Amino acid sequence: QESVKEFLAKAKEEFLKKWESPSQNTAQLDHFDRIKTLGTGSFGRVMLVKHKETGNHYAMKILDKQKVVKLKQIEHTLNEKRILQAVNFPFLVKLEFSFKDNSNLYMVMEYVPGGEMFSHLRRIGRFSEPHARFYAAQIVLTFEYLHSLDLIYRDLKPENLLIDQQGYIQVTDFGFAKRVKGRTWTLCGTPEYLAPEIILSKGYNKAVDWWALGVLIYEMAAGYPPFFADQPIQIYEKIVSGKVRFPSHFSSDLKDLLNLLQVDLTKRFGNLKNGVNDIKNHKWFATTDWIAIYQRKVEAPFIPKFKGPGDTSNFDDYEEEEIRVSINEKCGKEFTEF
Ligand SMILES: O[C@H]1CN[C@H](c2nc(-c3ccc(F)cc3)no2)C1
Repeated sequence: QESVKEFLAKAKEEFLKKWESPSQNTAQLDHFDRIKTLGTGSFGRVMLVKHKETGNHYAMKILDKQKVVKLKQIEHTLNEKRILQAVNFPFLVKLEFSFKDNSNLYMVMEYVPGGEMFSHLRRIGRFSEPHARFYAAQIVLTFEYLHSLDLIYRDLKPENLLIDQQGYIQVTDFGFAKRVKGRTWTLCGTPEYLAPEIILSKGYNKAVDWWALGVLIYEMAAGYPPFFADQPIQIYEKIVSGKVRFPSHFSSDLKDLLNLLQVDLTKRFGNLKNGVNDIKNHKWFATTDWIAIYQRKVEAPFIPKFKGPGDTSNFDDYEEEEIRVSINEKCGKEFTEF
Protein backbone atom coordinates (compact mmCIF):
# COMPACT_ATOMS: atom_id res chain seq x y z
CA GLN A 1 0.00 0.00 0.00
CA GLU A 2 1.55 3.32 -1.13
CA SER A 3 0.48 5.21 1.99
CA VAL A 4 2.29 2.63 4.16
CA LYS A 5 5.40 2.69 1.90
CA GLU A 6 5.49 6.50 2.15
CA PHE A 7 5.04 6.41 5.95
CA LEU A 8 7.96 3.98 6.32
CA ALA A 9 10.19 6.04 3.95
CA LYS A 10 9.61 9.16 6.14
CA ALA A 11 10.20 7.09 9.30
CA LYS A 12 13.63 5.97 8.00
CA GLU A 13 14.62 9.56 7.01
CA GLU A 14 13.80 10.85 10.50
CA PHE A 15 15.58 7.93 12.22
CA LEU A 16 18.74 8.39 10.12
CA LYS A 17 19.02 12.11 10.90
CA LYS A 18 19.10 11.39 14.69
CA TRP A 19 21.25 8.20 14.22
CA GLU A 20 23.93 10.22 12.47
CA SER A 21 23.92 13.11 15.02
CA PRO A 22 22.96 11.65 18.43
CA SER A 23 21.85 13.81 21.36
CA GLN A 24 24.08 13.76 24.44
CA ASN A 25 24.19 15.19 27.98
CA THR A 26 20.61 16.53 28.12
CA ALA A 27 20.06 16.40 31.95
CA GLN A 28 21.95 15.81 35.25
CA LEU A 29 21.31 13.63 38.36
CA ASP A 30 20.70 16.45 40.84
CA HIS A 31 17.74 17.67 38.74
CA PHE A 32 15.76 14.60 40.02
CA ASP A 33 14.52 13.14 43.34
CA ARG A 34 14.88 9.30 43.70
CA ILE A 35 11.56 7.64 44.74
CA LYS A 36 11.69 3.80 44.46
CA THR A 37 13.49 0.89 42.71
CA LEU A 38 11.21 -0.63 40.01
CA GLY A 39 13.54 -3.47 38.87
CA THR A 40 17.13 -4.76 39.13
CA GLY A 41 19.74 -6.83 37.19
CA SER A 42 23.45 -7.80 36.96
CA PHE A 43 24.82 -4.36 35.83
CA GLY A 44 21.87 -1.96 36.20
CA ARG A 45 18.50 -1.07 37.68
CA VAL A 46 15.46 1.08 36.94
CA MET A 47 14.27 3.72 39.48
CA LEU A 48 11.15 5.92 39.60
CA VAL A 49 12.33 9.56 39.82
CA LYS A 50 10.60 12.98 39.92
CA HIS A 51 11.99 16.05 38.14
CA LYS A 52 12.40 18.72 40.85
CA GLU A 53 11.28 21.76 38.77
CA THR A 54 8.42 20.30 36.69
CA GLY A 55 7.16 17.58 39.06
CA ASN A 56 7.07 15.09 36.15
CA HIS A 57 7.74 11.39 36.85
CA TYR A 58 10.21 9.26 34.88
CA ALA A 59 11.74 5.76 34.83
CA MET A 60 15.54 6.22 35.11
CA LYS A 61 17.74 3.27 33.96
CA ILE A 62 21.13 3.42 35.75
CA LEU A 63 24.11 1.33 34.49
CA ASP A 64 27.39 0.95 36.46
CA LYS A 65 30.21 1.51 33.91
CA GLN A 66 32.64 -0.85 35.65
CA LYS A 67 30.07 -3.65 35.66
CA VAL A 68 29.16 -3.02 32.01
CA VAL A 69 32.82 -3.51 31.07
CA LYS A 70 33.18 -6.65 33.19
CA LEU A 71 30.06 -8.37 31.80
CA LYS A 72 31.09 -7.52 28.18
CA GLN A 73 28.16 -5.18 27.50
CA ILE A 74 29.98 -2.05 26.17
CA GLU A 75 28.79 -2.25 22.55
CA HIS A 76 25.30 -3.35 23.65
CA THR A 77 24.98 -0.33 25.98
CA LEU A 78 26.15 2.08 23.24
CA ASN A 79 23.60 0.42 20.82
CA GLU A 80 20.77 0.84 23.37
CA LYS A 81 21.20 4.60 23.90
CA ARG A 82 21.97 5.50 20.23
CA ILE A 83 18.91 3.58 18.96
CA LEU A 84 16.52 4.85 21.69
CA GLN A 85 17.40 8.52 21.06
CA ALA A 86 16.65 8.04 17.31
CA VAL A 87 13.33 6.02 17.20
CA ASN A 88 9.73 7.26 17.42
CA PHE A 89 6.68 4.92 17.32
CA PRO A 90 3.36 4.70 19.32
CA PHE A 91 4.27 1.34 20.98
CA LEU A 92 7.91 2.16 22.06
CA VAL A 93 8.71 3.73 25.47
CA LYS A 94 10.17 7.24 24.79
CA LEU A 95 13.69 8.31 25.90
CA GLU A 96 13.39 11.84 27.38
CA PHE A 97 17.00 12.56 28.58
CA SER A 98 20.42 10.87 28.77
CA PHE A 99 23.69 11.68 30.59
CA LYS A 100 26.72 10.15 32.33
CA ASP A 101 28.94 10.92 35.38
CA ASN A 102 32.15 9.54 36.91
CA SER A 103 30.48 6.19 37.75
CA ASN A 104 27.25 5.56 35.83
CA LEU A 105 25.28 5.87 32.54
CA TYR A 106 21.67 7.18 32.78
CA MET A 107 18.68 6.85 30.38
CA VAL A 108 15.60 8.78 31.62
CA MET A 109 12.46 7.22 30.06
CA GLU A 110 8.72 7.96 30.28
CA TYR A 111 7.16 6.16 33.30
CA VAL A 112 4.39 3.68 32.37
CA PRO A 113 2.46 2.98 35.63
CA GLY A 114 0.34 -0.04 34.54
CA GLY A 115 3.22 -2.52 35.04
CA GLU A 116 4.56 -5.44 32.99
CA MET A 117 2.35 -7.63 30.79
CA PHE A 118 4.00 -10.54 32.62
CA SER A 119 2.35 -9.59 35.96
CA HIS A 120 -1.13 -9.32 34.43
CA LEU A 121 -0.73 -12.60 32.47
CA ARG A 122 0.41 -14.55 35.52
CA ARG A 123 -2.43 -13.07 37.65
CA ILE A 124 -5.25 -14.06 35.29
CA GLY A 125 -3.70 -17.31 33.97
CA ARG A 126 -4.09 -16.86 30.19
CA PHE A 127 -5.53 -14.28 27.81
CA SER A 128 -8.51 -14.97 25.48
CA GLU A 129 -7.61 -15.06 21.75
CA PRO A 130 -9.06 -11.54 21.09
CA HIS A 131 -7.02 -10.15 24.05
CA ALA A 132 -3.78 -11.91 22.89
CA ARG A 133 -4.52 -10.69 19.28
CA PHE A 134 -4.83 -7.01 20.37
CA TYR A 135 -1.31 -7.11 21.93
CA ALA A 136 0.14 -9.27 19.09
CA ALA A 137 -1.02 -6.71 16.46
CA GLN A 138 0.95 -3.97 18.26
CA ILE A 139 4.12 -6.12 18.24
CA VAL A 140 3.65 -6.90 14.49
CA LEU A 141 3.44 -3.15 13.68
CA THR A 142 6.43 -2.33 15.97
CA PHE A 143 8.59 -5.02 14.31
CA GLU A 144 7.55 -3.81 10.83
CA TYR A 145 8.78 -0.32 11.89
CA LEU A 146 12.05 -1.49 13.54
CA HIS A 147 12.98 -3.94 10.73
CA SER A 148 12.42 -1.22 8.06
CA LEU A 149 15.15 0.83 9.87
CA ASP A 150 17.46 -2.26 9.73
CA LEU A 151 17.03 -2.77 13.54
CA ILE A 152 16.70 -6.22 15.23
CA TYR A 153 15.12 -6.09 18.73
CA ARG A 154 16.27 -9.51 20.19
CA ASP A 155 14.67 -9.24 23.68
CA LEU A 156 10.94 -9.97 23.19
CA LYS A 157 9.41 -11.45 26.41
CA PRO A 158 6.35 -10.52 28.55
CA GLU A 159 8.49 -8.64 31.14
CA ASN A 160 9.53 -6.08 28.47
CA LEU A 161 5.96 -5.12 27.43
CA LEU A 162 4.50 -2.40 29.71
CA ILE A 163 0.75 -1.59 29.81
CA ASP A 164 -0.14 2.11 29.58
CA GLN A 165 -3.12 4.10 30.90
CA GLN A 166 -5.15 3.38 27.74
CA GLY A 167 -4.35 -0.37 27.90
CA TYR A 168 -1.84 -0.30 24.97
CA ILE A 169 1.72 -1.73 24.95
CA GLN A 170 4.95 0.22 25.41
CA VAL A 171 8.04 -1.90 24.58
CA THR A 172 11.02 -1.25 26.92
CA ASP A 173 14.62 -2.49 27.21
CA PHE A 174 16.73 -1.94 24.08
CA GLY A 175 19.84 -3.55 25.70
CA PHE A 176 20.13 -6.23 22.93
CA ALA A 177 18.78 -4.09 20.00
CA LYS A 178 21.22 -3.59 17.11
CA ARG A 179 21.41 -2.02 13.62
CA VAL A 180 22.12 -5.00 11.29
CA LYS A 181 21.80 -4.95 7.48
CA GLY A 182 22.77 -8.63 7.01
CA ARG A 183 23.75 -11.19 9.69
CA THR A 184 24.83 -10.92 13.34
CA TRP A 185 26.29 -13.48 15.76
CA THR A 186 25.97 -12.59 19.47
CA LEU A 187 24.41 -15.08 21.91
CA CYS A 188 21.73 -13.10 23.74
CA GLY A 189 18.09 -13.37 24.86
CA THR A 190 16.09 -15.32 27.48
CA PRO A 191 16.16 -19.16 26.98
CA GLU A 192 12.44 -19.75 26.37
CA TYR A 193 12.37 -17.16 23.52
CA LEU A 194 15.61 -18.05 21.60
CA ALA A 195 15.29 -19.07 17.90
CA PRO A 196 17.09 -22.32 16.88
CA GLU A 197 19.69 -20.47 14.81
CA ILE A 198 20.82 -18.52 17.92
CA ILE A 199 21.12 -21.76 19.99
CA LEU A 200 23.16 -23.35 17.10
CA SER A 201 25.64 -20.40 16.99
CA LYS A 202 24.83 -19.44 13.36
CA GLY A 203 24.93 -16.04 11.69
CA TYR A 204 21.29 -14.97 12.05
CA ASN A 205 18.99 -12.13 10.97
CA LYS A 206 15.69 -10.36 11.69
CA ALA A 207 13.81 -13.70 11.40
CA VAL A 208 14.73 -14.34 15.09
CA ASP A 209 12.22 -11.57 16.11
CA TRP A 210 9.36 -13.34 14.21
CA TRP A 211 10.23 -16.64 15.97
CA ALA A 212 10.07 -14.78 19.33
CA LEU A 213 6.61 -13.37 18.34
CA GLY A 214 5.40 -16.96 17.89
CA VAL A 215 6.61 -17.82 21.43
CA LEU A 216 4.91 -14.67 22.85
CA ILE A 217 1.55 -15.43 21.17
CA TYR A 218 1.64 -19.06 22.38
CA GLU A 219 2.46 -17.95 25.97
CA MET A 220 -0.27 -15.27 26.05
CA ALA A 221 -2.96 -17.71 24.79
CA ALA A 222 -1.83 -20.83 26.76
CA GLY A 223 -0.43 -19.29 29.98
CA TYR A 224 2.99 -21.06 29.61
CA PRO A 225 5.64 -21.11 26.84
CA PRO A 226 5.78 -23.79 24.10
CA PHE A 227 9.26 -25.20 24.87
CA PHE A 228 9.03 -25.21 28.67
CA ALA A 229 11.48 -27.35 30.67
CA ASP A 230 13.31 -27.19 34.06
CA GLN A 231 16.81 -26.18 32.84
CA PRO A 232 18.15 -24.29 29.76
CA ILE A 233 19.82 -27.29 28.09
CA GLN A 234 16.44 -29.12 28.10
CA ILE A 235 14.63 -26.02 26.75
CA TYR A 236 17.16 -25.77 23.91
CA GLU A 237 16.67 -29.44 22.96
CA LYS A 238 12.91 -28.88 22.61
CA ILE A 239 13.41 -25.66 20.58
CA VAL A 240 15.67 -27.33 17.96
CA SER A 241 13.45 -30.48 17.71
CA GLY A 242 10.84 -29.22 15.23
CA LYS A 243 7.95 -30.30 17.56
CA VAL A 244 5.27 -28.26 19.47
CA ARG A 245 2.06 -29.34 21.25
CA PHE A 246 -0.97 -27.04 21.17
CA PRO A 247 -3.78 -26.96 23.77
CA SER A 248 -7.10 -28.19 22.33
CA HIS A 249 -8.69 -24.83 23.22
CA PHE A 250 -6.52 -23.10 20.56
CA SER A 251 -8.45 -22.20 17.35
CA SER A 252 -7.36 -23.87 14.10
CA ASP A 253 -6.31 -20.44 12.76
CA LEU A 254 -4.08 -19.83 15.82
CA LYS A 255 -2.36 -23.25 15.42
CA ASP A 256 -1.73 -22.55 11.72
CA LEU A 257 -0.16 -19.09 12.39
CA LEU A 258 2.06 -20.56 15.19
CA ASN A 259 4.49 -20.84 10.53
CA LEU A 260 6.14 -18.46 13.08
CA LEU A 261 7.70 -21.40 15.06
CA GLN A 262 9.23 -22.79 11.87
CA VAL A 263 12.73 -24.15 12.67
CA ASP A 264 13.98 -23.57 9.08
CA LEU A 265 14.47 -19.79 9.01
CA THR A 266 14.15 -19.77 5.18
CA LYS A 267 10.48 -20.99 5.54
CA ARG A 268 9.44 -18.82 8.53
CA PHE A 269 6.61 -16.27 8.24
CA GLY A 270 7.99 -12.73 8.28
CA ASN A 271 11.07 -13.97 6.33
CA LEU A 272 9.45 -14.92 2.97
CA LYS A 273 9.16 -12.88 -0.24
CA ASN A 274 6.04 -11.08 1.06
CA GLY A 275 7.64 -10.17 4.41
CA VAL A 276 5.30 -8.96 7.17
CA ASN A 277 2.26 -9.17 4.86
CA ASP A 278 2.09 -12.98 5.28
CA ILE A 279 1.48 -12.31 9.00
CA LYS A 280 -0.90 -9.33 8.65
CA ASN A 281 -3.06 -11.19 6.01
CA HIS A 282 -3.26 -14.45 7.95
CA LYS A 283 -6.79 -15.65 8.92
CA TRP A 284 -6.01 -15.34 12.68
CA PHE A 285 -5.78 -11.53 12.11
CA ALA A 286 -8.95 -11.26 9.94
CA THR A 287 -10.81 -9.12 12.53
CA THR A 288 -7.82 -6.75 13.06
CA ASP A 289 -8.11 -3.13 11.75
CA TRP A 290 -4.37 -2.39 11.41
CA ILE A 291 -4.85 1.38 10.89
CA ALA A 292 -7.17 1.69 13.90
CA ILE A 293 -4.62 -0.13 16.10
CA TYR A 294 -1.79 2.24 14.97
CA GLN A 295 -4.06 5.29 15.64
CA ARG A 296 -4.99 3.93 19.12
CA LYS A 297 -8.69 4.04 18.22
CA VAL A 298 -9.55 0.45 19.36
CA GLU A 299 -10.94 0.02 22.89
CA ALA A 300 -8.43 -2.06 24.86
CA PRO A 301 -9.46 -5.34 26.56
CA PHE A 302 -7.96 -4.34 29.92
CA ILE A 303 -7.28 -0.98 31.64
CA PRO A 304 -4.69 -1.25 34.51
CA LYS A 305 -5.73 -0.06 37.98
CA PHE A 306 -3.55 2.74 39.38
CA LYS A 307 -4.11 6.00 41.23
CA GLY A 308 -1.94 8.49 39.28
CA PRO A 309 1.34 9.00 37.45
CA GLY A 310 3.39 8.43 40.67
CA ASP A 311 1.72 5.17 41.73
CA THR A 312 4.14 2.17 41.91
CA SER A 313 1.64 -0.51 43.07
CA ASN A 314 1.84 -2.49 39.76
CA PHE A 315 5.62 -3.03 40.27
CA ASP A 316 7.25 -5.12 43.00
CA ASP A 317 9.62 -4.47 45.95
CA TYR A 318 13.47 -4.54 45.94
CA GLU A 319 16.12 -3.65 48.53
CA GLU A 320 16.91 0.06 48.09
CA GLU A 321 20.62 0.71 47.34
CA GLU A 322 22.64 3.96 47.10
CA ILE A 323 23.33 5.73 43.75
CA ARG A 324 27.02 6.36 44.37
CA VAL A 325 29.19 8.63 42.20
CA SER A 326 33.00 8.40 42.54
CA ILE A 327 35.26 11.49 42.82
CA ASN A 328 37.38 9.92 40.05
CA GLU A 329 36.25 9.25 36.45
CA LYS A 330 35.85 5.54 35.54
CA CYS A 331 35.98 4.02 32.04
CA GLY A 332 35.95 7.42 30.31
CA LYS A 333 37.43 6.10 27.05
CA GLU A 334 34.98 3.16 26.64
CA PHE A 335 31.93 5.43 26.91
CA THR A 336 33.17 8.60 25.08
CA GLU A 337 30.26 8.54 22.59
CA PHE A 338 27.45 8.16 25.22
O1 LIG B 1 1.60 -29.93 36.54
C1 LIG B 1 1.11 -28.83 37.33
C2 LIG B 1 2.29 -27.95 37.80
N1 LIG B 1 2.50 -26.96 36.72
C3 LIG B 1 1.33 -27.04 35.79
C4 LIG B 1 1.00 -25.69 35.16
N2 LIG B 1 -0.20 -25.24 34.65
C5 LIG B 1 0.06 -23.98 34.12
C6 LIG B 1 -0.95 -23.13 33.54
C7 LIG B 1 -0.84 -21.76 33.70
C8 LIG B 1 -1.79 -20.95 33.19
C9 LIG B 1 -2.83 -21.48 32.55
F1 LIG B 1 -3.77 -20.66 32.06
C10 LIG B 1 -2.95 -22.81 32.37
C11 LIG B 1 -2.00 -23.64 32.88
N3 LIG B 1 1.34 -23.54 34.29
O2 LIG B 1 2.03 -24.72 34.99
C12 LIG B 1 0.24 -27.84 36.53
